[PDB]
Amino acid sequence: APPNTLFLRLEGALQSWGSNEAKFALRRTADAPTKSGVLGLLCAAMGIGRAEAADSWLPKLANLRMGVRIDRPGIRWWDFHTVGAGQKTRAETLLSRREYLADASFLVALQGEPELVAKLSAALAKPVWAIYLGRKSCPPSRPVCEHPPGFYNTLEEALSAVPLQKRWHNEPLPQILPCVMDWIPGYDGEHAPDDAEIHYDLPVSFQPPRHLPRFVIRRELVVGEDVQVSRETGTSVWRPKGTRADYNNSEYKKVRAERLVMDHAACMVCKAPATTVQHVNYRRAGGKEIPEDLRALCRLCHDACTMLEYGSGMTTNRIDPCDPIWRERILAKRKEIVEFRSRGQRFRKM
Amino acid sequence: NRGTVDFIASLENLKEGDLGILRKLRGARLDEKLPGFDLFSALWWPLRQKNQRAPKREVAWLIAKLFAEFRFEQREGATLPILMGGICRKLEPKKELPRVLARFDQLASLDIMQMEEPLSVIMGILRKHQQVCLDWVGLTDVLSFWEQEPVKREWSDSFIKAYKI
Amino acid sequence: KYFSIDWEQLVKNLKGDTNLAAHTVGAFLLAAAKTNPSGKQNSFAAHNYPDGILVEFKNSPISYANAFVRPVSVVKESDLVEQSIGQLSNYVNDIRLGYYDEQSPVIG
Amino acid sequence: MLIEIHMIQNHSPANLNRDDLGAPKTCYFGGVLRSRISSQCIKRSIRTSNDFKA
Amino acid sequence: MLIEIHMIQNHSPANLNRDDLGAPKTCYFGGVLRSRISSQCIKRSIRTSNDFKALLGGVRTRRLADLIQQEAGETECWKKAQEILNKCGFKNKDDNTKMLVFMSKDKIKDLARIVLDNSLGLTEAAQQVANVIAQATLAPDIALCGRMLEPNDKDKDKKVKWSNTTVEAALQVAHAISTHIARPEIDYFVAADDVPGEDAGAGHIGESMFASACFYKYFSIDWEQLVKNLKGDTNLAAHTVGAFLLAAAKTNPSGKQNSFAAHNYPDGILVEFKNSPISYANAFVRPVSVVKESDLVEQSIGQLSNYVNDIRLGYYDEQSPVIGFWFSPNNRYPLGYKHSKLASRNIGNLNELVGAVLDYIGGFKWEEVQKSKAYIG
RNA sequence: GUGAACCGGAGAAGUCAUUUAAUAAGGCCACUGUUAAAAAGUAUUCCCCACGCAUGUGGGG
Ligand SMILES: [Zn+2]
Repeated sequence: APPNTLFLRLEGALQSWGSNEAKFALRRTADAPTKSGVLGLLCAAMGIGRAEAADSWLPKLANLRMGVRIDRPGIRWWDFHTVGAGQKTRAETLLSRREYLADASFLVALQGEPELVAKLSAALAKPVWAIYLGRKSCPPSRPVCEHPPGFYNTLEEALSAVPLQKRWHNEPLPQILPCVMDWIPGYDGEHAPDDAEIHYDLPVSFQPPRHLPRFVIRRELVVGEDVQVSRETGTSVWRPKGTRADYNNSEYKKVRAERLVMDHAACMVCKAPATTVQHVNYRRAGGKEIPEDLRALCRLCHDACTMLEYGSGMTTNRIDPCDPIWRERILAKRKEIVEFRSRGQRFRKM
Repeated sequence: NRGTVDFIASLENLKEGDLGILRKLRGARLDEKLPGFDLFSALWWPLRQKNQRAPKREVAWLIAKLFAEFRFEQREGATLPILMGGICRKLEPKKELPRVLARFDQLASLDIMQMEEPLSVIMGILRKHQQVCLDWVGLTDVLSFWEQEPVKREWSDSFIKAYKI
Repeated sequence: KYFSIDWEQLVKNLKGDTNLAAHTVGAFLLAAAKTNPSGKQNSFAAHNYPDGILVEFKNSPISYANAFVRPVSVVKESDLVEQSIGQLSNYVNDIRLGYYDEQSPVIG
Repeated sequence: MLIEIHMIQNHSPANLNRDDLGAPKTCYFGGVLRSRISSQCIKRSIRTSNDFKA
Repeated sequence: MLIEIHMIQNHSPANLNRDDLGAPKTCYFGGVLRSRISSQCIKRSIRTSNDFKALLGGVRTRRLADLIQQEAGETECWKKAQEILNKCGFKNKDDNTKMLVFMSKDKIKDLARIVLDNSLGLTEAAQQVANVIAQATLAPDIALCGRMLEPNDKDKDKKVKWSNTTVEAALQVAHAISTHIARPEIDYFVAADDVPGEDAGAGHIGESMFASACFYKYFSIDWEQLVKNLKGDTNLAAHTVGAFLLAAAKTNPSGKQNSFAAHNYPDGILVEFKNSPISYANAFVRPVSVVKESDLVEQSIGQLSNYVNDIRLGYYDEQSPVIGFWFSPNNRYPLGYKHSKLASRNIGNLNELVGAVLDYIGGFKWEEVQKSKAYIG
């Protein structure tokens, strides 16, 4: 089946779709992408300049029906923007305020002719020029060409075949999804209904910018009956590995014996029958260590090594007994253990 | 956890001689005196070699010393913020209560090494008000995972819930 | 911080001086890395340097702002910078697992 | 061709952008407040710079 | 050319800077709580010291009429001096106080000779004192901190003409931050009655707050801006640079010092000549934590050396290199862990360090630039 | 090429001064670590290799 509709995902950290009430200094977003807004994004996708687009490309593109579904309705944030005149000639500074929509997501569906939709979707996979969201200081956070086309039906049906993506586990959700749709003719309701508002977003020209009124209707959707909630992919919260060493799984129990044969049953520093193994590099533990990470030791020398690294703040690189810099401290601790230990206490505890 | 429960049971299994051995060593490290190192090793090392999520050496040493000087029976539902909230809502709110609140709030800016003495002060306040129970396991887990934010949030939330009854 | 440069637009702006375009790209790469705003720097003096720059080439534009939808919480064996870079790495891993191939490999 | 540059930059306690009142510029993202340095502030620092003049 | 100074210091339990509540000043860095000394405290405590005495050519006050009155030895013109100052543009804020004016101590004689003159009017007097105030930007302390004087105009009758009263600063001092986490503490005091017979009893526990910290300090001086600020005096600029370094090395903010007495000294001073300013505060995004055997200062210096080596290997360009000297008291604290040395010199005396700094800057000598003496008073 | 493009809210500032937590207290009374042993008058010493095979000699771990 030939494609009928086209899907656009508009979501970023900041975005702003200006309205006609922005006349002198205060620039305001309306609530949602407009027809003239998205049909400058499509025009910049196929590389059509401000001239040569009004006479040819705009009338065919304006012959479309589009609807916007709103999730994360956005929080309006204002910005104090100053333009420095000078740095006519004066040292004056012009002040203005600009409005942005923070943390918003919009799904736009444009329905029309099949091959025009195919050309538009082919253009969106590699846009000719830079693509932003309303103003050039607002890049998208998700790819615009993220959902495939299809031979769907009228805009309410086209705004139901997209899942509602989430981002983390306890992400709050709205039960209602308001949607804004273009009015539809048909000669039964040939006159505009009572609940229809008027928007000035029908583009004709861009360099001497020209906009025409367009009747706009509003509807609603409910999650669970029309749109199914999806789930996030990947991992968001990042934590260091930090694998605590285990002395009970089979892999470490075989690696330890392999190391105890690699050194011929001799403690490394004092050269006595080794009964234990001490790690050096800790960033392999949990059952993935290599025999080169481990060094064989006896009870006295490993107790001295444990004493020497109790509160030293060593995370991954621990004491290496083969290092000839740690020899003196290990020998002194061994002498202290020989002088002060009591075998009776250890024999009594076990 | 299970290493913590076994560690606490082993600590309460001790007698007066070993408790005195641990009591003589308050304010000291682990690699200083041989009898304390031997006792703590013989109490802790089998549990560490069995359970992978046993408490770390510093936390277990701190709980051992605190149990030595401030012997309290292990009970569930008697966490430190709850008892501090129960005590704090009995004094005047002008002079004494801000002082005790500041003493309790000092703990959030300290790491696990420099925390034996403020905890000893808090447990001395608890002992002065005729307390004979404490949750050693929950305190051990909280101290084991301390630099995180949710643990401190739960600590302060439990304190508020006990204070505003 | 995120930046984008259009190569075709820059070349058309210079009408064919590709060496000049490459020199301007290099100059901007140095400048945007070693320049800070001048607001209240005579009393605070925050002359810090980037702790990691990633340059990518792709067809569609994107910004990795969705990586930090969870605010970074600091832990014992880390600092803020390393955790931010780790979250960026996780998001890049997820994107290259999901959005890749289609006869268009990405380059970092 | 579309070259993209991403940077992570930790800053000392400072005040690099201001509102009309004096606070640092902020924004909202992810359910919290985040400090923000505006787009037109960064473009003005890159332009008219001694690095971009040499 | 920029001269940067990075210092590591450790302080005894004290309170060198407090807010409105009396607690020591803190800040947030790296997601943890640090301890802070404000930059305006460091600048004031440096410029008002026994080491910066010869270069204190500026003054900051609202009572300029009192300065005019004390400059003479008669009944003076105190009321009409304040009337003239009101005519100037230093209007009373909400009909109270004045506006801060930074001016040289040299040019007050012109103010005395102009205001007292009776062969003129109030408008011309106001214009003349405005003109001489706008040309009082030649002092070592005004050449570093910079100036910005702007009247509210609410009293500008389009009769007093003003000029370029702003002086671009040459010295940028950062807020000092602790290299570790902040541990504030409360000292408890009771004032005791001297009479042995009290016949009464009541708790009167006071509250004082203090903290001890290891601070990292960062300074920056623009050499080419100092020449323009001082109109082209290389000797005066060199003397100011040397005296500023010597003062910053051996001074502390005079906070609660009669009760704490924390006159400590830095354990490391690194002076570097660069083309673009760089701060090393990112060395301490990970806080310094003490271990079984460590100085706090030694660990902090090791972290600083690690980050300095990383920056030098990372941001390296043969077009403009950086050469720096590292000073420690009798080489007590070497830069690092006796490995990966970076500093081109290892000084062990502060005077030799200042001499080497001046020698690189202009080939001057410290005993030679002391001849450039500013206003002393 | 999108009420869009082109666009710094910027310059500036010591929270300083004053202060004992002081006067007092016994952790006291009671308790076997007891019952047992040849480092030596044996009847196979835990493994490999040279020889002709009358409870055989040499060599090495
Ligand atoms: Zn050994």
